[PDB]
Amino acid sequence: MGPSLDFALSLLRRNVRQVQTDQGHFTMLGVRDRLAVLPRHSQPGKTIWIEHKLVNILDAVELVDEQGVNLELTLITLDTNEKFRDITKFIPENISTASDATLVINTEHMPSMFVPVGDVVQYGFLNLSGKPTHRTMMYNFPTKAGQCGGVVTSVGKVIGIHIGGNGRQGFCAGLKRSYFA
Ligand SMILES: *[C@@H](CC(=O)OCC)[C@H](C[C@@H]1CCNC1=O)NC(=O)[C@@H](CC(=O)[C@@H](NC(=O)c1cc(C)on1)C(C)C)Cc1ccc(F)cc1
Repeated sequence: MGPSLDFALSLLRRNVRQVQTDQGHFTMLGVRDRLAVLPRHSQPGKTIWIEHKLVNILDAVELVDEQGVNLELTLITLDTNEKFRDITKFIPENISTASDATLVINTEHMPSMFVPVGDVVQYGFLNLSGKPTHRTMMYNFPTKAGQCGGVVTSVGKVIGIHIGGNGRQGFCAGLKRSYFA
């Protein structure tokens, strides 16, 4: 098996988890220690269902930029037994585009699912169901409901978290390493 498949399957084993909130099914990315990230609209509460058990949430942070604009990412500290494998080194230091990225999804409904979104380009502002959002990127792929939280990856780099689409295109919140320092 080659390196790209190996890397994505290793994410799925160690960092990319099937979850459920009151809003439904999402992919969760565990980044390090007991810190994970989810799309803001998943609206995690005091507890979250992770794979096979209810986990308590000790803290949630909704990220906004200096202008007070939604970034569509919530950082959760979990009451988990184990630390996540630390993947902050794979998250670029600034929001980065990519070529021929793969969207990796892991939900009870869409388990271990690989979506060939293709090139990922700068997009910036995005009106997400009436919510103004910054620091997004775009792929010309018809992504669908249930894919939010999906991890946008390319060549060993973890660069986005899927957050929406319009039936022709998909958008992610961009990831940068400072979010998890
Ligand atoms: C993932 C969450 C989900 O499944 O919720 C159940 C509806 C989902 C992925 C997209 C659905 C269709 N295609 C997808 O890939 N995300 C959402 O539903 C968010 C909202 C959207 O994606 C909306 N799209 C846009 O607003 C938009 C704008 C442009 C230029 O292109 N698309 C559509 C449903 C209209 C959920 C969300 C996020 C943030 C919010 F504040 C509210 C809702």
